[PDB]
Amino acid sequence: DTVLTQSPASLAVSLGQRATISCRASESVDYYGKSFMNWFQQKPGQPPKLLIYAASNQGSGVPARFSGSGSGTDFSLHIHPMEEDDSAMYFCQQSKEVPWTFGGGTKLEIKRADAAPTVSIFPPSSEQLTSGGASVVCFLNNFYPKDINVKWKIDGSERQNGVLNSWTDQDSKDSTYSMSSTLTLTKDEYERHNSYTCEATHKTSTSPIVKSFNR
Amino acid sequence: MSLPGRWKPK
Amino acid sequence: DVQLVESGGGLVQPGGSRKLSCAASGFTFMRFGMHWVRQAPEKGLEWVAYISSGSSTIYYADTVKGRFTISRDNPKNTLFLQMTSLRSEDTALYYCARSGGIERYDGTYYVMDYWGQGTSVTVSSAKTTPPSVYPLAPGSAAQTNSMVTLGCLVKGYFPEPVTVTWNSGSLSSGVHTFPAVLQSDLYTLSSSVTVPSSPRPSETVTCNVAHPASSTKVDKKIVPRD
Repeated sequence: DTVLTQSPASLAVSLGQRATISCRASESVDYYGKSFMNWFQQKPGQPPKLLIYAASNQGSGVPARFSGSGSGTDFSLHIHPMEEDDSAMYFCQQSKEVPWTFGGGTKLEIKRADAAPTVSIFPPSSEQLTSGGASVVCFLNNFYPKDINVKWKIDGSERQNGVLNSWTDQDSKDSTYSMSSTLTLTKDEYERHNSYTCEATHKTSTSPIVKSFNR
Repeated sequence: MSLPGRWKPK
Repeated sequence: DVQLVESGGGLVQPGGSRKLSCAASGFTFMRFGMHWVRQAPEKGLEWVAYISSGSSTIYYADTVKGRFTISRDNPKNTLFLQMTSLRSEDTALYYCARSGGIERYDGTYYVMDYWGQGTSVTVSSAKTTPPSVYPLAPGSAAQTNSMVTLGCLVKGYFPEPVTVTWNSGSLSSGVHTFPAVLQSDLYTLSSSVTVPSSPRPSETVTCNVAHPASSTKVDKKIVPRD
């Protein structure tokens, strides 16, 4: 099959700027003077949408900001100027051979100013303790960039086990990220400690933001 | 030439 | 206009069978070739199968060729995907996309111009489990400025998905529902909301959680600790 190498895997471009995504085919996709190269935009939780077909032809309701160039095995999708709702996953695809193949995709995000997270910690609920469980939660909302480390501490000792994390995708209005981290212990082990701490290190500071509560 | 599902000549 | 609605997805045991449908409207269905494309959790798009307008030409992905059968019923405006010998690696959201012809002075170039929202197929033997929903209320040293953050932890459900709303949808701003994480064949997700301090607990805040796969629906009021 003709393999498509799509680069970069992800990128961050400022509003007003150009975002270019490249796609290399293992074999030429040229056929009868045309280039069987297409590009799709996929918004989170949404189906893919055709942007460009035949290498440089814009699809139905596609803004002029979306362009495409290339031939043979060399192709690029250009987005200029970059705007708010452009944050999404993009994929190239060849329609010359069967099977139809797609690039690995690239997550395009809006590069916005650095914003520090809003950290809040939560103790196990009465109802969960009744069940014999104890999940401690830490919300780290609205920060940029996405990179951020959270360490859990129990009586000052770092904990690694029983902790699940998750990040929201870049938000639609502020272009920020949010993260969630939960530490789950049994009611019996939770009741063996006093202090629980959510400590987060993000590019916006040297010292971590710390939230904690005593049992 | 005709490539089923990809190209159909006029 | 052109509308494509897939259906039939769900949890299927490995080695199982499942038929997905794709309802078409807004165009002359019998005139267009159709495709099935799947997208695995945190993965790219992978073409599955193709069928011409009149079913004369059918193409399949190699990894699907023996177990999956694509067909259509033009009079009923429906595309199907029959799946058998389901493998865990078939777990994905399945989309049907239309093969639209674009006219050139020399021919018609085809491309997948319209896609459906898709149906989720989970190939697993883990048991369908309802979510345990817990309120996340501030701790005693509850310091807070003009706003307060609350939340709900929806623990141990299977399979995806679960929909989460706050105050039945009234509270829509400042809400963050994080993607579920699968740990030991059980999903867990949490959701936060920030409401002005004055509104809590004066005004009530509750999360409404529904897990379709289990006919689950739960309302969970966030009451102050103490």
